[PDB]
Amino acid sequence: APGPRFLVTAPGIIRPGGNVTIGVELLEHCPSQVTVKAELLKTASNLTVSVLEAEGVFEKGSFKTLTLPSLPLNSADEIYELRVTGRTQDEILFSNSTRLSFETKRISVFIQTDKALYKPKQEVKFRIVTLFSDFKPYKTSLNILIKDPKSNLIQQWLSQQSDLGVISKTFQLSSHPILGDWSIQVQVNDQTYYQSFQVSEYVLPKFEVTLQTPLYCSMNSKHLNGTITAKYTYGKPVKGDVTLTFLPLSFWGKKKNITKTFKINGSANFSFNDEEMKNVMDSSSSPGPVEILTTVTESVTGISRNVSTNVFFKQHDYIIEFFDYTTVLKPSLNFTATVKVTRADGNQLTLEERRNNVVITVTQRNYKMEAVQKINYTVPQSGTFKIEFPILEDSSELQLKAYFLGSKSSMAVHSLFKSPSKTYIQLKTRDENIKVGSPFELVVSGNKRLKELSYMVVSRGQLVAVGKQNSTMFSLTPENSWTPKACVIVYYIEDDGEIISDVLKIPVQLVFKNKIKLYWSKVKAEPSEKVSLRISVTQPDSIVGIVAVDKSVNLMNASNDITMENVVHELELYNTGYYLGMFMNSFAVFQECGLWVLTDANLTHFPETWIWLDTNMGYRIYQEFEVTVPDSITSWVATGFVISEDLGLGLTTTPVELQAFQPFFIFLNLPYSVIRGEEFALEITIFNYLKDATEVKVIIEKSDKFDILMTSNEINATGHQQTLLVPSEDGATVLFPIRPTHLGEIPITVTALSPTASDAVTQMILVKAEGIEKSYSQSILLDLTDNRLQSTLKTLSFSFPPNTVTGSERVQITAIGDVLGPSINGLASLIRMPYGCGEQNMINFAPNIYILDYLTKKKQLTDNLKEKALSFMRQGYQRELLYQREDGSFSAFGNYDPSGSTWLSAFVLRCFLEADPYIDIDQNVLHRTYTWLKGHQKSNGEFWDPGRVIHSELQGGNKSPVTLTAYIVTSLLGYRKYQPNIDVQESIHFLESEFSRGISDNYTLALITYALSSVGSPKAKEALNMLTWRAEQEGGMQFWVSSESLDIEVAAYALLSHFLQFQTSEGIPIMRWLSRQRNSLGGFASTQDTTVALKALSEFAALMNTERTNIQVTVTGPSSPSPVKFLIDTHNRLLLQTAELAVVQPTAVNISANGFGFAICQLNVVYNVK
Ligand SMILES: *[C@@H]1O[C@H](CO)[C@@H](O)[C@H](O)[C@H]1NC(C)=O
Ligand SMILES: *[C@@H]1O[C@H](CO)[C@@H](O)[C@H](O)[C@H]1NC(C)=O
Ligand SMILES: *[C@@H]1O[C@H](CO)[C@@H](O)[C@H](O)[C@H]1NC(C)=O
Ligand SMILES: *[C@@H]1O[C@H](CO)[C@@H](O)[C@H](O)[C@H]1NC(C)=O
Ligand SMILES: *[C@@H]1O[C@H](CO)[C@@H](O)[C@H](O)[C@H]1NC(C)=O
Repeated sequence: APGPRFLVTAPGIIRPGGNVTIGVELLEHCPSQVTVKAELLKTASNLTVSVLEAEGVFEKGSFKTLTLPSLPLNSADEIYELRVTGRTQDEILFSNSTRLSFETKRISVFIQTDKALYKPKQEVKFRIVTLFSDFKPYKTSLNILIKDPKSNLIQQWLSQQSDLGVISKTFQLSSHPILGDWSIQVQVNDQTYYQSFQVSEYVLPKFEVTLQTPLYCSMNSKHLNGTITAKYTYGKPVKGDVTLTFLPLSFWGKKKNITKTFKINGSANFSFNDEEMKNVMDSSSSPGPVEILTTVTESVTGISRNVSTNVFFKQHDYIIEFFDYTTVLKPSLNFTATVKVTRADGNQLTLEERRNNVVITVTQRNYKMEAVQKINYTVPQSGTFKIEFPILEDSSELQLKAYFLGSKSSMAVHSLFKSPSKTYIQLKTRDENIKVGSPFELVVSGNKRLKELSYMVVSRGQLVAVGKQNSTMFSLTPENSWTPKACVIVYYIEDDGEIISDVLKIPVQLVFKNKIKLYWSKVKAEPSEKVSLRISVTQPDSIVGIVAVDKSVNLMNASNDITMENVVHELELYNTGYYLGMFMNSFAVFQECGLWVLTDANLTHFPETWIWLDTNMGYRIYQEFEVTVPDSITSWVATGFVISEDLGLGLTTTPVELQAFQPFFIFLNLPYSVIRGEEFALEITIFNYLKDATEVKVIIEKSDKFDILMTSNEINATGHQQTLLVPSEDGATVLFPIRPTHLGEIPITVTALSPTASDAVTQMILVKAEGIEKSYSQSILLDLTDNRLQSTLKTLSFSFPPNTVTGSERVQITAIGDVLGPSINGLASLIRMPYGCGEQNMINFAPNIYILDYLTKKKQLTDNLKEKALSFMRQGYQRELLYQREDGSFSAFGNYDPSGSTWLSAFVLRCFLEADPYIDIDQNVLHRTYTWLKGHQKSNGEFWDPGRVIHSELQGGNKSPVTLTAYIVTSLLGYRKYQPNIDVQESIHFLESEFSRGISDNYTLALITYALSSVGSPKAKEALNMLTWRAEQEGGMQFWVSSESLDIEVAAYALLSHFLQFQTSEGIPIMRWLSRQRNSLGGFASTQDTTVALKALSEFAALMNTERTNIQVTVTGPSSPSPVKFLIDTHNRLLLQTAELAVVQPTAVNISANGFGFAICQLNVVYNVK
């Protein structure tokens, strides 16, 4: 019979480890039994590999799910197709297949470091937590890699085993590391997960400035008030001078500013009148934010501290906002929204304002006819109130306006979905907070009588629930799989085949069925007191990790710890954006969160860590741990997590606070580092919390490592002690001029004695040497790739200057197995379909082929990217063949242009010379290009370009004829593969004469050096010698100066010249520069330089492409009385192994490598000069 028969829905995505569940519904016109088969196909390269299959039989009137088996996590980005085929017992019913979008996120990985800021020579304690999508533990093998900001692999662990998902590890930082954002990269299966943590020095300011202003402001206010509070670290007020600069941020107009200079004693209040910010609307006209900067300078020290803030300006007396409104119009269905009105200064609204009515105007327009209605509305003390009104069925666009005492606001809805029957259904919820496991209600409202609704719940791009509801009222119980956001899609059919549906996107609060509770023995405890921390876990055989850290981590509001916010962020990262299709309303409401439907029904400050506990409980649901409160006096905060096999993950509901406090103590705001021989100020704050002011004697213990200048009251020891009076419930500061006289970690001990109580604190101070820092670096390549030799000895030496600061010398030696190449994904991003004109084609083509060559010579290929790039440059070769002329010339538009370009001809000639090993290139084309390029040869060997390059970045590359000649010969050098008879000796002599004349520009010199080095001219060695004399080497960083990018091209050509002359060891600093010109932006800027840089790197890889490495590097000599041994193999080839050597003048070492392959050894010397 005619009418609806079936409706099957599926999610549009595919996720490894995600269960592809499809929903099936058969309503009236189906047969008794229908067998639905779901198939997953991996069609790639015309290989329709059917991977996963499922089948299920369903009855009439049954709304059910068919679940495919989970895809394994080892899968990668492949073209995946889902086929659904519903059949009867004797005939087909439907069969269709579609594409599925691939999501790379399959599992959750948390990196939990104890803090986000680390000093040098501190211990980074971290935890790796691997979890399934459903938060069960995930046992797997993984690699951990800790790298410095310069991306040197400084530490690694390989093939670590996750015991119930938790891997607790430590990493000891060096004494003098590279300050910046260190990275922890965890490799699981084939995916990488990152976590950045910063390393820096304290550098404390002695006073801090806080600028209290209202965030929002209006012109009508007479007094725009604000406060500046400059306060010391110990609470004493600061006397000084403040300069206040008020500047509008209207950058279109002038940058005129208001300057106010006056004095401050701790705190000072300022007020602005209306005549000062008039110019803000005279410079430009709605008012935007304005920047207020305060510069506070102390009168006695002159230390200037600058603090900036932004203040928004509002054009109205009050500000009005709307929320809880549907973005799509639903006619004939009461519209509801919520309005909040608040004051311009941000203060609470007055009772007087509550008496005034808000005028709300609604305009429903059929965009023929329109209806404008007004409604009086009230406002509560909080200001939040709901507004409700019906929508006329003919409304096509709604405009809402709110007015209140001159304060205006407005909004509009233009989106509309067309129902031929004019039937709509609104889905709503009353629960403002939805949790997992707690049932929540749901409302459906409709202008017509409703049938038995069918509801389906989707989350994480997976259809997680289905069912049928007979009422217009129903409650649902969310589960863990529903989080973080859930689409509830309700629908029902009509007799004419119309399908009427509605969505509701609800956030779901997550609560774990596994629970952890921490209890302190005492809420308040004295320092150095034994305190028992009790942990309670719901289920035994659980692994727990507890972190107890200072409260300044919460003050930072940015940390690496496993908090509820981090889990929510991971869950929102699990989510994906919706996909656009064929735009029809009944399909669009389904596509709102990516559901693909088939049916017939459509016809017609520095923190410190205390506890890093990690315990694998065996049989106990609770345990106790006796710990010691540190001497630091603070409010420790403890949190933790539990992982169990059955329940999964559980988190502490709240942190637990232990206030380590005593009523009388000592504080030192010591600096991170001081310079020896300098008289620095030591401030000691004696804090007293007794009920009486106390006379306290502060004693500084004498030591040989440092001295105290001013004598003390006693004569037995000079500068030994002072005495002061500390007020009750207050801190008193005392000063001491201390001159260090020793390097390294000096102890400083301070003892406060009073009749009531006493205390003593000992601390470390890192005293460094004075002078100006200097660094020297020398690299050497030990090349045991050749099997003829098996040992290689080198000598690295350096002599310190006579004026070196004694004790400031540090000698490091590092060994590495390979240089740092670009990341594979970063280069893969540059692969693209070459389109546009000939120049755009070449721009989008050349990086692809050069990256392919570099990857081939590095042996890190992936088949899918290989075939993608092969198809891409095959199409690019065809497109360039379309742009090839009859004479072999090439141009952007081919024959449309009047004359081809010899420079572009040489570029494309080099391109096919590079492409010849990868595809078949017609040799007649190559000979045509060769003849056309030879036709431009003059008697003296110089060349000339008749063409013109449209693109400026290619046209702008040193248009002088010398570079043109160098480019054509450096393109023609590769024609020796097919035949070596290339007569360019006259051109080589011309270039030699030009070099003899002396060349000023760096890039011309680089191309010259490459040209004469390729042909083995005798002058090429000398040219390279005066090229590297022009190089600028400072601290193992070699590059070249620019005339005004060009630097990369000169560097790459110099590196290629170095390789061609077998001076491989000298190119290492240039290579490091090439390695440091990619980490800043991923790949390489532009496209002209990427080709030469990747060519140089590929040539380097090819020169020592041995796949096996077993090198042992022994460092001996006067600086190394013990032989320092490094082992380099295929596992730790990238590991920047390091060692420290003793100080001896001259500093010289033998480095003897034995084995097979190649290694790079670098000696670094850091010292200080006077
Ligand atoms: C997928 O389904 C299989 C069997 O139907 C089940 O064992 C597995 O737990 C499911 N996957 C998830 C993530 O729930
Ligand atoms: C699915 O395939 C069937 C069978 O060819 C066809 O009738 C139907 O129009 C297709 N639907 C879509 C959305 O491609
Ligand atoms: C507010 O409603 C009152 C009656 O409750 C009426 O006097 C007043 O005119 C309304 N305000 C406006 C602006 O129409
Ligand atoms: C719709 O809104 C109007 C105005 O607030 C109210 O009078 C009416 O009772 C509401 N009724 C429905 C159907 O929600
Ligand atoms: C290195 O080895 C050579 C081998 O003869 C030896 O003479 C020399 O003293 C060693 N040390 C240095 C610094 O060259």
